[PDB]
Amino acid sequence: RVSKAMMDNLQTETVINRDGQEEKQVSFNSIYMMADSGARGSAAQIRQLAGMRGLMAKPDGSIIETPITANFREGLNVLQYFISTHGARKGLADTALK
Amino acid sequence: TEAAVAGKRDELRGLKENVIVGRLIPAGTGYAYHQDRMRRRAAG
Amino acid sequence: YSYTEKKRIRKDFGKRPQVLDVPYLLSIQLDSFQKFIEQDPEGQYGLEAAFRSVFPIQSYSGNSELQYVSYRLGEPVFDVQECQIRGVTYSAPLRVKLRLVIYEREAPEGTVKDIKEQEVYMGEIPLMTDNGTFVINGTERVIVSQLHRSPGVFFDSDKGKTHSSGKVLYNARIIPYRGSWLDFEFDPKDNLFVRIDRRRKLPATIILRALNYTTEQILDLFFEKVIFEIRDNKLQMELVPERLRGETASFDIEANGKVYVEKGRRITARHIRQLEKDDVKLIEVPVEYIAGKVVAKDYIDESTGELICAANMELSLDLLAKLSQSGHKRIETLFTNDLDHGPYISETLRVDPTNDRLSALVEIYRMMRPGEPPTREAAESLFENLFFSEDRYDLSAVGRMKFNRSLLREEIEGSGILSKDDIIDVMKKLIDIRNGKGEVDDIDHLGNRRIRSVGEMAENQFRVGLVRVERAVKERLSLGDLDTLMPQDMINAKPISAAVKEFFGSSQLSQFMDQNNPLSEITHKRRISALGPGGLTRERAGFEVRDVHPTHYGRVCPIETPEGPNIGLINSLSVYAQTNEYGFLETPYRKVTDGVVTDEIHYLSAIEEGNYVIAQANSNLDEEGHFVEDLVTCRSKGESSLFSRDQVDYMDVSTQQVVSVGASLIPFLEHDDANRALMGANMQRQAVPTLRADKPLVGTGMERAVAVDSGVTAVAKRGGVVQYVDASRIVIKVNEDEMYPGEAGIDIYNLTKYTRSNQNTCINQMPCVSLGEPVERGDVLADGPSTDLGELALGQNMRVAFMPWNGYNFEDSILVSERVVQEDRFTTIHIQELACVSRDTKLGPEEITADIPNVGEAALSKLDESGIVYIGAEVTGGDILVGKVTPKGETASDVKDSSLRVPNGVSGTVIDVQVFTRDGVEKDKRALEIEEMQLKQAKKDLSEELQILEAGLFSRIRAVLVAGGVEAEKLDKLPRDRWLELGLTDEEKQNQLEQLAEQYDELKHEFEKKLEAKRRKITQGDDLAPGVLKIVKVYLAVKRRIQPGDKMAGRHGNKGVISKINPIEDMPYDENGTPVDIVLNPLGVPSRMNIGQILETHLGMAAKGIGDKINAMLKQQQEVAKLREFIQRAYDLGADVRQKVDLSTFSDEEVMRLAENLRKGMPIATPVFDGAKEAEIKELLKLGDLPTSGQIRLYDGRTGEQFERPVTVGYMYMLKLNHLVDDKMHARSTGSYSLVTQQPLGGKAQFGGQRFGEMEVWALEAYGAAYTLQEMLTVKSDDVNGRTKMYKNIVDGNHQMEPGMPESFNVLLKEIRSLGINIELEDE
Amino acid sequence: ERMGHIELASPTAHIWFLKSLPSRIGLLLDMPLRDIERVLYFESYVVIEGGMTNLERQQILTEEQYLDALEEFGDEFDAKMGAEAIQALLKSMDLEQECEQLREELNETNSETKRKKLTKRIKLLEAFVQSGNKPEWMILTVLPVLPPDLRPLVPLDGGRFATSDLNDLYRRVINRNNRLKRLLDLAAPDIIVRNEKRMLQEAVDALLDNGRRGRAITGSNKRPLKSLADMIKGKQGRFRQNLLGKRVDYSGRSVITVGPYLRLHQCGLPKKMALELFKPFIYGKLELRGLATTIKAAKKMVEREEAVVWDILDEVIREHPVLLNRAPTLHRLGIQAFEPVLIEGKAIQLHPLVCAAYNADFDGDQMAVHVPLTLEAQLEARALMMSTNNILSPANGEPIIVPSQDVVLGLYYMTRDCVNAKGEGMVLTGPKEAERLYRSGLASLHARVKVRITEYEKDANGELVAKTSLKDTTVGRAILWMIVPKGLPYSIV
RNA sequence: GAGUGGUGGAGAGGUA
DNA sequence: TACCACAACGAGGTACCTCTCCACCAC
DNA sequence: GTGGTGGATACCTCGTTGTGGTA
Ligand SMILES: [Mg+2]
Repeated sequence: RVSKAMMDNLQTETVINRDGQEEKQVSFNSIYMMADSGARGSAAQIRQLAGMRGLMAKPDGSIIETPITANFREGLNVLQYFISTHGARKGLADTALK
Repeated sequence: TEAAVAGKRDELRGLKENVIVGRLIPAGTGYAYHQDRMRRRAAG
Repeated sequence: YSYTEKKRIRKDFGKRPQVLDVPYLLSIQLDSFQKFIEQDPEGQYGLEAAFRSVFPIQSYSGNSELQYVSYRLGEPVFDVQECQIRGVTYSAPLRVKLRLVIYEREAPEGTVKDIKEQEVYMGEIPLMTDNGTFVINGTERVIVSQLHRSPGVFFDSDKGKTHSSGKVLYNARIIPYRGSWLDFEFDPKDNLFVRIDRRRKLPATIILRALNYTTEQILDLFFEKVIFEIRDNKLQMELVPERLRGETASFDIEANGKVYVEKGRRITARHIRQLEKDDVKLIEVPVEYIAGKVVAKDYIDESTGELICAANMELSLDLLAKLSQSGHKRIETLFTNDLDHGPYISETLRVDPTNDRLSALVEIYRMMRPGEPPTREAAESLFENLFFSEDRYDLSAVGRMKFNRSLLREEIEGSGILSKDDIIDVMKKLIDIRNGKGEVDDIDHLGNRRIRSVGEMAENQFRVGLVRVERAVKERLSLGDLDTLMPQDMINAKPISAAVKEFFGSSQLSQFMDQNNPLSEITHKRRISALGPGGLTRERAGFEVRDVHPTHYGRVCPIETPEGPNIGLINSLSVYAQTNEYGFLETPYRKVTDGVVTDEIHYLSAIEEGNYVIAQANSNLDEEGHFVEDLVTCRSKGESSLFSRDQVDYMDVSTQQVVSVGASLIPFLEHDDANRALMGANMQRQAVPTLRADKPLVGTGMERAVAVDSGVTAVAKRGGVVQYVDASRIVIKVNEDEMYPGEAGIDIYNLTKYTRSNQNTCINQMPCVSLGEPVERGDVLADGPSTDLGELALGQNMRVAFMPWNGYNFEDSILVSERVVQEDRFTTIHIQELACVSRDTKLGPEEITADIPNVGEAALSKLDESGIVYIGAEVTGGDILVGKVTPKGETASDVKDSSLRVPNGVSGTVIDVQVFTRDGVEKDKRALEIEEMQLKQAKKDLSEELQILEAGLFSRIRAVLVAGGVEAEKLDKLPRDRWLELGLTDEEKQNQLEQLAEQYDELKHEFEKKLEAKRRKITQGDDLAPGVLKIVKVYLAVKRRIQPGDKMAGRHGNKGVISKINPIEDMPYDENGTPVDIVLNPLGVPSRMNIGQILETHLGMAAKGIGDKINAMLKQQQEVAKLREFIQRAYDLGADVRQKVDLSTFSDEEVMRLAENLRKGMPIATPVFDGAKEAEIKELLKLGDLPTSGQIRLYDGRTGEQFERPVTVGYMYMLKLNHLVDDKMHARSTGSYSLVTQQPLGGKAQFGGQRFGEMEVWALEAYGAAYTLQEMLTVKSDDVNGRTKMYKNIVDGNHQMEPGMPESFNVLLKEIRSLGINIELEDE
Repeated sequence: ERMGHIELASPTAHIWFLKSLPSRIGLLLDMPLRDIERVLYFESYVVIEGGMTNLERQQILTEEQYLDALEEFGDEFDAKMGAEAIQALLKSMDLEQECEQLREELNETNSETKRKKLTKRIKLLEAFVQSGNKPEWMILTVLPVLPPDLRPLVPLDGGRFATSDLNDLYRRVINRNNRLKRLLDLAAPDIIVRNEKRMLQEAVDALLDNGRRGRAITGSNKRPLKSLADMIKGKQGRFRQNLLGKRVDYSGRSVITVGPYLRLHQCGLPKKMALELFKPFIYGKLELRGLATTIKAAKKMVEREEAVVWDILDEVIREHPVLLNRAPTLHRLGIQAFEPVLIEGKAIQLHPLVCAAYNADFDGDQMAVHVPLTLEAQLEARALMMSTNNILSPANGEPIIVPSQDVVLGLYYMTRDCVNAKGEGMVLTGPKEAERLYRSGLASLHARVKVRITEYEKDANGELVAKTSLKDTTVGRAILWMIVPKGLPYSIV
């Protein structure tokens, strides 16, 4: 739900227009433009920036009970960052074995 | 050990052994030379 | 504040009031080595412990023994700078007093035979510097702490080994600290085994069979006892109610008049309630229940005298008939279950082919030393030596702790070896694990891995060397002469010194120090490596050891590991993380007291943390009241959850304590992804120090901690006023309050000007205080290599715009303005050492001289008459620095010219030439000039020392003169230097004057004799290498400006490579007129997710807006009151900021000096995880009269017109890393060649070529460029005739190729033919 | 290229034919490897032949059973111990007779495992009688010596001599062979001479493969010694270290950077690397232009770096490609050949289109420059490995020169449209007037206008008709259509 | 008949 | 005699850069 | 200097391939 509201509230925002009416169109927002043209990053990375970071995983294949309800604009607290380091180190040992 | 026991010989027809030995590979450009050399060797 | 702290007040933004200071960051190295080297007679740590654990030692008979008396460490005859220059270990002599007491064999204990005691010199142990670095062979090395698995027992289980079954197999293991392992494990058949040190399996009962135990003790020890009783051909069963749990009724278990269970019915808990509420014991049991049970004890028939049945036999009808006819009325029987007491030990006793201690010992010797002819005494001696020898098995005082606290015991002491009941209890806990009661261990939970530091490793190497020399001296003393032998003739000092020098020089862990910048030194000292001896490798340790275990919280950083093949094996120690008594890691925690967090600081180890529940630092506190929310957040029992505000037990001590030093130095850490913050916290460790060190505007408040505690600045010892500051040295006059009267009252701070680092960068010390400027204790005086005013200052902060610019910042690339080069903001200094040795052939020693043949004035014109370059001549690559020549014939006849040359690509000045010699060659004019300058500067500096020393001692004698009597007018009416001749009547002050004059003459004596010591050490030869004569060392110092290819990076993992140095007109500007300096790439942000650079860019622009307003006010010179008002308003800004600074306590000149220090910006402290929120940054920007979003409207300097959309502009702190394009670029046309394979060399030093590897051979193959592949494997490489024809043909202009068989293929032919397999080239 | 031989006193066993599973002796003599190992460990005897019925042929005996056979018969049999015993057994074994015995004994019953072992032995015997090798030849009597310049001896800088491992291994086997020679002509006791034969056997098995038979004999520096098998096989053996992939001459290396001003076939080579790489070409052009007469004058004229040398380099470089390899060269397009242009500086410039093929990021990635020399190699690097020939990857027919992230942001910002930005609803003659409008600033890039576009439909054959109408597009799309060539429709843009 | 030594090998750290 | 645990060998990414360290014995 | 030379650590993870054991 938070990702859907985020992508709507990022996609259709340049509404202040005239000469036909107050028209709603696709937005000239920079983050959305660099993610929408196919340039760099996708909707998952945009969701991790703006919306909800989500349910990170413990290394044992489990899912942690409490999700990271913050993102990389409000900034995480200690516990969410310590949770995020699980996936970070699992990815960077996965690259070695891969 | 097994090749020494069986007394094998290698016909030198693969790219890896022609890269080890140091001729043109039997592909790409060198394939014309290799079919020319093998028809010359079969022709005498 | 302090007097240095009023010079620049870094503005804070944190909101939590911090409650603990940052601990001394080098405490681990210094405390471990101080515990190793310090003389502890009571709390035995280090040298006294090892000596008392080996002394005394007797002979084979016991007629003589060596007693240890004491030990003392003398002065190192060289100090640390002299050792660094000369290239030798900085060490102290180990002088040990030792007593020889001889015994008589005529008397039974004839102790009084001959007393002998003396000091014997043995070993040269290397010492530590003030800041934790060892100095070996001149270089500065650092011993990294190690994290091995602690001694004790670890119950483990591999899941999914037998893939056909998939059953779990719990395997125990006893790791000791010294000795051999002991491994118990089951099979899929559930039989215990023993694998001593990865040999074959043995039946596990054979160890206790060797431990003088019989089968009766086995069954009564492991299996609980049930009793059958035969009476009038029926069986009476004594039944306790804790036996019928979860099974099916074989018969009708009844009572005398009560019915409980039916035939083929599961025994229920309600039926168990019925049995425990009737409380019956004896029940009759029919015959079919016995068939399946196993007999406990043996039953010998009383009449015939033979054994009817032994122990552990399966009962049958004829067996019970034989027992009833023999008449054994009482029957002892084991308890067999499938739930709590499984048939495991009985099955191993059945499958065990051994019977007694003799067969057990010969079997275990046949396993341990196989093939040897076995015997009883050898087997029992190896068995006692394998586990129960004190000199062959040690695990004490930490493994004894873990063994008892893993065996559910209470006390933390015991013996240093294993024992019978100990192995019995380990096996018992293993069976409890196998049936279900108990819990297995994980292997990376930090109550199992232990920090083993430099003191423990040095003591272990000392102990092994001492054991070897003890065995040698016992083999000497057991037969040698007794009466006329001093111990210094029998103690060979070789193996101790060889062992300790070997550990400090070539171990797995004593590694070379990276000192690019003070952060690199400090996070190379606080490093936790898991490799080395006794630990794992970088191949055989998969995902388990590398992953972030949840008990790393606070002890070990999760975002500082190398990214290579050591992705988790090199931990870095967190900020507040101390060490236990035994060696485990521990953190500070604040105790709660009825919902109030009282500031008494309890330390919690890794294991004691788990039982409490611990609140988090982000939990709000109401002015030392309580929490706000009833449902606070906590972490508990190995995870994280919610709790109440009264149910908690502890709170975090700060918010820095999750991350290490390096990752704490990153601002806006809470907004970066963990990958990119790890990249940044590793790329801050590689920042070359630039020319003028420049502070960060956006910091973390750990910069002063790093630059002070990294030990590279000149921090004061006692506060006072400066007496004379120079560019070379700072001297200080101490406060009379903070002076002890026995001293003279003047400290001297010599500075190390422009000395080479370990990575060839520059290190110098500019003073930061001026004359007439009071300092306090703990203040900074002289800045290090990359320090500005005692803050860490690694790179320079520069204007940054975030937009694409004509492609020139494409895929992580950086476009840098001209004014960054014109201001010389990034020109580092690289000081490079080139060496020249005069070796000795057997045709005469080599000559360092300027009458070299075959040369003219195009090379020799820079050198003097002596054949050595001047101090200060700018050389270029390939020119002669030291003209060395060698006698070619016998003793022209010196024809071979072996002078130095600058390597192609090195330039610059010659800042120093240092010449060493051996005694045996006479010096020249150049060596005499260097030693004369050294003599004159030594006399000059130590005479300035004497002069300030006589100033201090004349103050001292005027103090004792006015203390004894009143003598002032003749004291100041007479010159101060003739204060030794003044006197009065003979009393205690007169005698003090005579002895202090004698002390002054003795100061002159040690003065002149240490001048003569340095004089004879520089005129006489140092102990050089075998077969050299004199060694000349030069030092070249280039100045490396930036250019396209020099790597650059901010703090957040945004690395780049400079792509164009655009002119100032082509750089984009803004409407005020200021051109931007770096046009970064905006697409690096949104996918890599480092938003810390965006928030730091905005906060940097706010900081420079405030600094620009202060610079405007000063350049218009408005008012000191307007300055005071604006700066006070700038500081009292945030919502609930921690700091508070009022300027009414500041003077006029104080606020003027503060505004002068802030005219280049207002530095800001953003703590990691207590950061400045964007509303606070927008408040700061509104103070600065800037656009609040940070985005301004840049123009285009190229075509004049406007960029369509607003561009983000601020001040990001760019480093410059140690990957310089001058060191990276290398090319080769035709050069050297190897000896075995005749293919060209490899490496920029040997001028070798790039390896055109196997993957590139497949690339050419799948293209089809057969001629390119053939010419790249024959004539551009190992084929000598073809390459000579190729070179000659290319010079003649025709590019043609004559191939041939490669020399490596001919090497392969010779190697197989020498291996003994006939391989040849059959024609056609 | 010369070889030496060692006269071994006792015969010995080649460890490859004892421990390369299956050993070929354990399958040749149909005896278990444990028994052959206990023979060559000098712990047990085997009778070769016996006229009595007590001792059957190839019956392994312990030492107590051996001396029991000596006190029983002592004269009729012969039980030996060591490699000479198995050498005599290999001499006495008749290849054609035992393979005929195998061929008559196979067909009676067909059990699976024994039939497998039997057909393995028949393949071994048939391979031997085909190849003409001798089964006696598995036992070494004359051990060869490698040429001395392939186990070389260069000292260290301080006169101390650091050898290879093979000189140490050969020293050990030669010294123990001399001691066995002294004990044989001394006629030592049999226990002593069999102990020295054991030690010689262990030394030569160490020489043939150190870490194979038992405890690998370690070197003087606490490391295991390198044998001949460890010098042939490996990730750093001779094959995969110096035969398949060789270090090569004519090769540079530098930090890469971005050149947007290039074309598709160009890279910016630095002056210094190019002057080094093309050094004999510069010598040849200098001698051809009459300025250089000798090699020393050419060498010093290059190392003085004159303006005539810079002009000669600028003439040599002209349309002579270089191969910009990047490692790890995973797929086929990791080597591409570009015609270099000269730059100052110290960093190789790439096109931005080829750094998707390379998987290059310009954050410090280094790349190599290999030169082709011959005319065949220059023509192969122009006609096969040029950057303008590997447009489409061989994994899928979809092109690999795709714009990537910055060109993509620019083309997206060109061809997108707002609603009523600036000068919308105008009518334009075409792309020339539209780009004149945009550069003058009277209409923004996002005004929806009408333009007259003369697009070109290509017909079924290669003819080009020209159609023309009015399209309701953006100014940015009208500007991009000026770039788009003749042959494409408009709905592309 | 006209100058000259690391590759060899180990260990540690780093880059892509 | 056909399944079978058990033991033994044989793999484990390319390219590059920096530094230090190198057998004991012995009349 | 110039021939001589033998002993007190364990801590990968599959994955084929060959081997003695037993229903
Ligand atoms: Mg990269």
